[PDB]
Amino acid sequence: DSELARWKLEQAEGVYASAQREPLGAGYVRGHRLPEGLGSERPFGVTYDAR
Amino acid sequence: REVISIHIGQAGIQVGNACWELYCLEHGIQPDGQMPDAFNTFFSETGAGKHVPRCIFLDLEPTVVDEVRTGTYRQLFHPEQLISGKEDAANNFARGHYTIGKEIVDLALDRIRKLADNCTGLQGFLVFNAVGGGTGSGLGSLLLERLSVDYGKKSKLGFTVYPSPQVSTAVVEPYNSVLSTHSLLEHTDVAVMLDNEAIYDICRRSLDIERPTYTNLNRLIAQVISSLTASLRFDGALNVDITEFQTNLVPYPRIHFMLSSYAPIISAEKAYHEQLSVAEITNAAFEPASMMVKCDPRHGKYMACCLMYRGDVVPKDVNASVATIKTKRTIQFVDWCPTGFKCGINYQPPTVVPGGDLAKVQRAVCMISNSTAIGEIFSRLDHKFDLMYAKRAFVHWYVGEGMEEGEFSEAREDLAALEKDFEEVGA
Amino acid sequence: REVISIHIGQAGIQVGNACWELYCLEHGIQPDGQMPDAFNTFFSETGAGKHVPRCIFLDLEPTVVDEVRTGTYRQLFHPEQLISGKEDAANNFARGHYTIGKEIVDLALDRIRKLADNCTGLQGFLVFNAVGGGTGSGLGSLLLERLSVDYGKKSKLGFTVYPSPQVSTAVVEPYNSVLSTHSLLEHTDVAVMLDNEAIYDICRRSLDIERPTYTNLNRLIAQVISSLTASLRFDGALNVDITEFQTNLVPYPRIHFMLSSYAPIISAEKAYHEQLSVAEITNAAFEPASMMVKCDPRHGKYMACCLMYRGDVVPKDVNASVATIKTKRTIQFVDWCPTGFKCGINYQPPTVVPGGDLAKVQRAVCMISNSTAIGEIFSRLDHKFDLMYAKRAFVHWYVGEGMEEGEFSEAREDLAALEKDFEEVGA
Amino acid sequence: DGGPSYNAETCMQNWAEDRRDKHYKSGFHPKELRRSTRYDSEYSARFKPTSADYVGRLTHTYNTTSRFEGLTRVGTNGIAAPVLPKRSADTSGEHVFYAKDGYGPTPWMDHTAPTARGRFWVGTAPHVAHDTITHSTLRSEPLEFQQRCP
Amino acid sequence: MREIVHIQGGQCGNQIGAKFWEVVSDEHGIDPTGTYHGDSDLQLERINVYFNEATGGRYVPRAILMDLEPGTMDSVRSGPYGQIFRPDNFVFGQTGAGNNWAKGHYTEGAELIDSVLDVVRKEAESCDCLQGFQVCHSLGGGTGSGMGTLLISKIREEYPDRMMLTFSVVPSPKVSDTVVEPYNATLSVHQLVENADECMVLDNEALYDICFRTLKLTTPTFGDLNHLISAVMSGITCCLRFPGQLNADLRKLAVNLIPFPRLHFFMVGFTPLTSRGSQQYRALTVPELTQQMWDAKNMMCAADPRHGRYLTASALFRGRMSTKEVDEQMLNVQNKNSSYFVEWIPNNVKSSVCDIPPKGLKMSATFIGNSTAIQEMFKRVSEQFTAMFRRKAFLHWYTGEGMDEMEFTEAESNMNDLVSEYQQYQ
Amino acid sequence: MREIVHIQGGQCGNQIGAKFWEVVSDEHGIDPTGTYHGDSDLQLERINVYFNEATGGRYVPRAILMDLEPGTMDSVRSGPYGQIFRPDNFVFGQTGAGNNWAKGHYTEGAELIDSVLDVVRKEAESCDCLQGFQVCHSLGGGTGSGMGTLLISKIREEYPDRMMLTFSVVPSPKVSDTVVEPYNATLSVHQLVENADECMVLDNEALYDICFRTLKLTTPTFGDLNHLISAVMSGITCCLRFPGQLNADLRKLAVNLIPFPRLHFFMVGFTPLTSRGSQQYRALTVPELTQQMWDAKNMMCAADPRHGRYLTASALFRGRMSTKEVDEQMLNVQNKNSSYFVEWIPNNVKSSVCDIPPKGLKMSATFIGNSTAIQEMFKRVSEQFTAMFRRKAFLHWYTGEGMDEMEFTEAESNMNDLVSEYQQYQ
Ligand SMILES: Nc1nc2c(ncn2[C@@H]2O[C@H](COP(=O)(O)OP(=O)(O)OP(=O)(O)O)[C@@H](O)[C@H]2O)c(=O)[nH]1
Ligand SMILES: Nc1nc2c(ncn2[C@@H]2O[C@H](COP(=O)(O)OP(=O)(O)OP(=O)(O)O)[C@@H](O)[C@H]2O)c(=O)[nH]1
Ligand SMILES: Nc1nc2c(ncn2[C@@H]2O[C@H](COP(=O)(O)OP(=O)(O)O)[C@@H](O)[C@H]2O)c(=O)[nH]1
Ligand SMILES: Nc1nc2c(ncn2[C@@H]2O[C@H](COP(=O)(O)OP(=O)(O)O)[C@@H](O)[C@H]2O)c(=O)[nH]1
Ligand SMILES: [Mg+2]
Ligand SMILES: [Mg+2]
Repeated sequence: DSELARWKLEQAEGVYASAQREPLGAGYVRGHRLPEGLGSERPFGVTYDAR
Repeated sequence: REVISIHIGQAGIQVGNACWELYCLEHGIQPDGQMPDAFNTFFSETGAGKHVPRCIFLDLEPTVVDEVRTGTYRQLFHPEQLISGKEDAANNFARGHYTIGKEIVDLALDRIRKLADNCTGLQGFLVFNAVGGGTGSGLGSLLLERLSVDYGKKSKLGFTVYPSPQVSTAVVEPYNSVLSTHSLLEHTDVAVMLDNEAIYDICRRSLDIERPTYTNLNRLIAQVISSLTASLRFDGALNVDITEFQTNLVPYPRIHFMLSSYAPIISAEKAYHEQLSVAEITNAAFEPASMMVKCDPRHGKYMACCLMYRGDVVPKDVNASVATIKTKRTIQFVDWCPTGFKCGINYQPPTVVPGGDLAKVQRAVCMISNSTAIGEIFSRLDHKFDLMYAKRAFVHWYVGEGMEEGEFSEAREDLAALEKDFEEVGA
Repeated sequence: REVISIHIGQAGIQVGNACWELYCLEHGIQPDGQMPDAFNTFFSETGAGKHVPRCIFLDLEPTVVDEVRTGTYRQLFHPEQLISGKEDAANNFARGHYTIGKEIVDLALDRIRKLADNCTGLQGFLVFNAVGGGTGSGLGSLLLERLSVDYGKKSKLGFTVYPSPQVSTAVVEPYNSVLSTHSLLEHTDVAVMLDNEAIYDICRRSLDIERPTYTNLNRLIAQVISSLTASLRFDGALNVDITEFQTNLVPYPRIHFMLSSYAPIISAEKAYHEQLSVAEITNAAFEPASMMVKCDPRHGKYMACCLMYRGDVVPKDVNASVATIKTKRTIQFVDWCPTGFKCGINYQPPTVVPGGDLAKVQRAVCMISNSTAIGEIFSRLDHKFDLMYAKRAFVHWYVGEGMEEGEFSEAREDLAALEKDFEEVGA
Repeated sequence: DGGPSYNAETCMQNWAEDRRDKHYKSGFHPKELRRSTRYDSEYSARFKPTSADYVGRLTHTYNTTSRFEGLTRVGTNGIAAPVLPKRSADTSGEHVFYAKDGYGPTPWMDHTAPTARGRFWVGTAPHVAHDTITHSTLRSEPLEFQQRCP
Repeated sequence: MREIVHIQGGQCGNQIGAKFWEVVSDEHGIDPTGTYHGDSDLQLERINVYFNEATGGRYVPRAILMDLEPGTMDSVRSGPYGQIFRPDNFVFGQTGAGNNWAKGHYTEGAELIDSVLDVVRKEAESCDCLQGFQVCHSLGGGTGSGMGTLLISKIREEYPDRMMLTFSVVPSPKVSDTVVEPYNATLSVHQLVENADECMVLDNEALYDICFRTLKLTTPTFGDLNHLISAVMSGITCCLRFPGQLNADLRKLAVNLIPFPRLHFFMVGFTPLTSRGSQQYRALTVPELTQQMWDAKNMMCAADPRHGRYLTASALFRGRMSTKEVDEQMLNVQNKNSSYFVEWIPNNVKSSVCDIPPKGLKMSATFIGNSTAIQEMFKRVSEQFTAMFRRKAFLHWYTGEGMDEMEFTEAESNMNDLVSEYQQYQ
Repeated sequence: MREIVHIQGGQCGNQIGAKFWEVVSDEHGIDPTGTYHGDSDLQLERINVYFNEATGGRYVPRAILMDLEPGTMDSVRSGPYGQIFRPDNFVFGQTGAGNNWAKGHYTEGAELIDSVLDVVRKEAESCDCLQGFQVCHSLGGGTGSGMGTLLISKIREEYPDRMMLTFSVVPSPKVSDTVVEPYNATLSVHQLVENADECMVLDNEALYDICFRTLKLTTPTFGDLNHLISAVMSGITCCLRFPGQLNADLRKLAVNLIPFPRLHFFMVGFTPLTSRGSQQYRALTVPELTQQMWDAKNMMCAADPRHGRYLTASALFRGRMSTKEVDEQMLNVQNKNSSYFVEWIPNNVKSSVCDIPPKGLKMSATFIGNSTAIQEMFKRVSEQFTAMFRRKAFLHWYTGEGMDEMEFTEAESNMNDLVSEYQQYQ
């Protein structure tokens, strides 16, 4: 019962495969590199202006 | 154009509690309640620069309610509007409809009255409840009854959460469901079913979140509700208000049960790869792999479908895709409705919640349809109701509370009458 | 040619507070008294470079008076032109007519005596008062009495504020209005009624100011007064002086009561919107949506009319418009007066006040007419006066102040005589 | 009835109107600024203030005033003792004229925007104190309450 | 200019007066030291109504404090805003009456009231044009009721032309402190109906459930009640103190609300009164203030007004508003629940507006209703009074001091006929 | 001299009207502020047909908006040439019909139409000599069709001697928005066949085809389709606003196109329409206009004219053209495809020439053909109507408001008899 030990346990067992494939809320990450703009500034998908 | 939203039960107030986080994010309101016209359908400006929602969370157990009262949105909700009883109905329809409702519904309704009097151009009501529980089922039905005798003419959108066929967390929910429908028939104008297993399979398949808690479910349900009211909140190229579903989706005064669907439910990595266009999300909104109710529409025939489009959508290609759908022969319509569709287009794209798993996409589709698979669902609940009732199991709690066998038999034959109505209509 | 104006009561001097703002703005007089011959009928040119008005404000409570003394117009008004008693009359005709009048009225008249001495070509007096109160009613009537004793033959234009039928602020205003009318009959040479419900409906309907205060009322009433003294002030194609209302609109010595009207009451946006022409404003000056007194001339018969025109008005189209009015039959005249109109034209257009709600108009119409719907007014007021008098309510205030039952009885039967009068003349 | 009452820390017996009072201090930091595992309600863990800038405003106000406003009243256990009224005339706090101080970040003052200074559908603090209607109209400023609303 | 002289009687009157001078001093922006610290010059022009200049902007009130026990004098000069009361205004007996009307009216009055008449005269002729007197006292007590009633009598015999407003708290059977509360209440009421011009009937029962239901307070100490009553008194007198769109002094209110000389017992209410939590959410519109004014649960008396008819009513509004919305609101409330008003009087609602909101609020209102539901309150007192007299109980504490039985029988008669005439107009 | 007032209903009508007033304004050279900025004199001389000078050359359109939702009003006020409108003619309800013909014709119309009649009255007697009325609406929606057609009936009962042009969008099965399109279109057609003088039927299907093939645009937003219909409406009312060598007024076109009082549904087309890539490769001659004009893919209805015959036809030419070239082109077209024209009427084409082209173009033309192929549209709607009505789908939201079954049976009767008489005259 301490933040530190509680965090070190997860830092240790992050090497597990299930620990990376079942992040309780996050979901599987795949570790893919994105082109720095599609996450926040630009939205995904093809874009043709309507307005 | 203003609409108020009431939340009954432990499930309903957790859902709308995800909804209001989404609404404040869509309108740029930080949770303390001040801005740094479009909002006026939900938040009424009052006090000092405060946009306080047109909503009442009401429930009997104070655990989740005061949880809200201490949470991040302490300053948002008007304190009086969160009604909280002292003790639960405890998954007992009779207890929530006769014992405890008799003290709570009058306070709830005469709050509702002064909210409607602050309101000016009230469109309608929309309720949030799960019919499996005790409070959301019992006093929810009692609340809808007294609201119908109060206004009657005003449209009431009921977003209910039905119990899944195999995945289930209670034992008496067949009793609660049957008794809840018996009033949901003749009080709600438009009732949308959303069970939990369908959302579970969606979160597993598309969103590839494999240990989904209730928030992920509530998060994307809030996305659906926000999507079908964005026409009221924001100006679109082709807008439809809350009165349209009343006319265009309910061919008969007792057939009002609507499957929901949403697309694209897509994560960040699956977005960078799929090309998001209109024709394929229109396709994606139609397979049972992306419906919010675990049912098989291939065994049923559609009555009328409605398609909300949000974001960057032009009317050309939506008309094209709908043409392709009507020319496909895998899915089929009834012989009554050659014009089996109703489209809608809005300009503002769906927003992202930080911490949520949905990426920012240019466009989205919310399908709300009407079919006969719902008639299959009610028979499914009817069978498992009859099995438990054959042995008179669990009945003594209702009888001990004050109910009897008359309404059990008559609610049973009421669902049998609904079944015969669906089988008569489908032909 | 000069005219001095007196303001009595709490209403009188607030109307003057807006009226004299209009005069300063129309003649380009700075609020500190000096310009950066047409003004000579209102502002005497003292010394060198200073104009100081021919007016008296008076009241018994010093609050609103020294509010004037400390407002924007400190240097403009003579220090002693504004008269102020020590303690209020407090909604009591007897108190305002017998106790406090006996010491304020003598200082008032030996003050206007030297105002008239500085004046040379006096037209007459025009008064501003309300009858619902005590100060306006009591010593307003007491002053009018001693005015009629001193000069008499000089005209007395009376713009009085009667109590509205439904909208009311006081309780004893029927008693005070009756007792004031009993002297307003044989003292004022001609009187213009001003209710408040009529003007509230005007600002609500035409100007669309949803929540109006008194200052909007005072502002457009000042616009009316300016529109009927514009003839003395400025040169027009056909100017009519103050002695014309005496002659052209009073057919009998005890029928002098006139409904007033004004057009166009239009905000800043509907101005660019509408093509202002003389035909439609001469039409709009007749429907009761534009009358300053809440009554319906449909039920009555006109006796005489008078029409002031300001701005770009040629006699051609005003003649054509009144021709269309005489040939219409929705409104009707008495048969014992065929030529029921008087015209009057002045060249200068009505000016606007910064922050005001009226727009710069090319031409405007001020209609003042006589009818028998005023006979309907007095009956409707007399009915509710008898209601209170049957039970002798509130009487002990007046009797303890010095009066008795006789004045109540005689004012009651006088209004009865005026009733018989109006019904006899109207048929 | 007059029976004994639980403390304001316990969520019962009109706790809400009390927690939301101006002279009430809690021995622990508010949930929005908490940070760890161990006693996170499910709702609280998933629902956090989305905007870091909003968190910044929140923390500035909380730290400058409410974090160390009072500490003597805090007991050994961390549960603040209720102020005990002494003298017949002693008043706990202002209840009637609640908006004694206007226009600021904290909840007890109004949160009004600088453009919507005084309007009809919105106001809880005096726009201007000691300004007469007739004064203002003579100065020709338009009456603030008459401005329209959608 | 127009002068109000304030008089406080007994323990209740002294503490209530203390909070009264706290609110008025705040509204004129004067510090508890006695020096002006405001900004707008709207305030300085009307402090002569309530204060007098001493030396270098030092303004001291025109108040007379009256009692028999030094406990109240220390409670006056200990609490805040105690440094401003003139030491000569503390006329002060020494024995203490303690719930005995005969002590309040014959023994202690006989040597205390001559000295209060000295200071009241000195403070009355020190100003020029009196508006009248304003007295706050109690009826269940002895030194308040007896001394106050005897002074009200004496000053009405000297100055018959000035106004007289009295804030009197009456006893109620649910919150009932003393035992001889009916013996004192009846004799005070018997005197007030002839000598007091108009009365504002208060009580503690109405004040307690207001602080429970509306303000939702937990420990409503006496300070909060005195603060409520203080708010009412300030709302009454706002018109003499500040300019407005329609000013209405006290005599203006008396003639609009008193149709018959004996028919002058009002019930009072104040708005707004919001929960501590709700405050921020509540908005401030004239309909929102009206729905709280005409609510029965916002009266400061123990009289459900819907048990009788309203005869007349008055509303005093403060703040920059629109008169049309004000008037049409009074018209709507007069036409919807039309049966609750008398028939032979149309337009029963007097209104007034001032343009100065109270410090800390944007827009306030004060209600003064002359209803006929007051008779049921006096009946609930007279029925108890006629209980004890039947057994001549506690009478010796009265007959042994000068009073006879005929005073009590006269009290029954006057109480019975005034409730008779109120029932007559019902 | 001859006057045309404009009435817009529903969302589709309002946005079409907005683009239409943009087109007319730019043709007459007035900016959105309402001031004149053109160059030639031929512009001002006929603007009294559409405008009223307000004050100092500020022209406002003679138009009346009409709807039930503020959303459309926000859109028309926000766009360019939105401030030019008439703030009093924004006669506008607040509840909302919601695609319910009974709600547009029985409940909301019952209290909103008296107001729009007042407005359209004031606008009619404002002018000297009316020519006709011009209504833009659709036949699918509720607040456009129902209220619009009730306005049509009330107007025809008031002014029976004036013309009436109605631009109506009909529903197509492939582009079908709502579900009660047959229930609205059938009832509206039933009203128009008796009340309206002639109707220019439109549909989004043919417009999408036109912007696909000929225009070759990428994304045809609603602004583009409305721009097309606006160019058509400018073309039909050009002969009044501009001099020509052979003028054709509105009634003149009516009498030449309507041989029988119930045969008044017109398919309309506009020329030229060419992609900006292929604009350089084409010439602008009379035969080049004609070959595009009589092209079946250039009609603005989903009705193949080669599936039927033309009863009559008309072509309005604009620009400095040769009259001899025009009639010989019409003669050759009539002689070549002699089977597509009716037998018992010679000279089946009326022609007119105006001397003013649209801005930016050299020469233009507008085609209004009264062909019998419109029965295919009515048959296609009627079969959907029968299919739904046989088993009473969606009938209670109409029945529960006041409508009976007899109205639906009558509507089927009238549609069936008009399609049979089209079949008769074919
Ligand atoms: N979608 C969704 N459903 C929920 C959630 N929480 C509870 N439910 C559903 O609610 C149903 C039972 O009712 P509850 O909401 O838990 O409780 P209740 O309706 O208030 O009835 P009581 O327990 O007697 O108070 C279960 O079948 C759950 O599926 C949630 O967070 N999201
Ligand atoms: N239209 C309008 N009416 C006013 C104005 N001021 C006062 N009144 C009216 O005057 C009537 C009563 O008289 P008051 O002006 O209030 O007071 P008074 O006539 O001086 O009598 P006292 O109060 O005794 O001084 C009320 O009904 C008000 O409506 C004003 O500025 N404009
Ligand atoms: N509202 C209020 N009531 C009070 C206060 N002080 C005393 N009382 C009431 O006064 C009543 C008795 O009056 P009392 O003090 O005996 O009067 P006195 O002895 O003549 O001065 C009791 O019922 C108390 O409730 C106070 O500060 N506020
Ligand atoms: N050309 C065009 N058609 C439109 C537009 N908006 C809607 N429509 C068509 O109008 C039909 C329905 O009309 P609707 O707007 O519902 O009428 P209303 O609801 O009564 O106002 C649909 O078939 C749409 O295709 C538009 O901007 N332009
Ligand atoms: Mg529950
Ligand atoms: Mg006055």
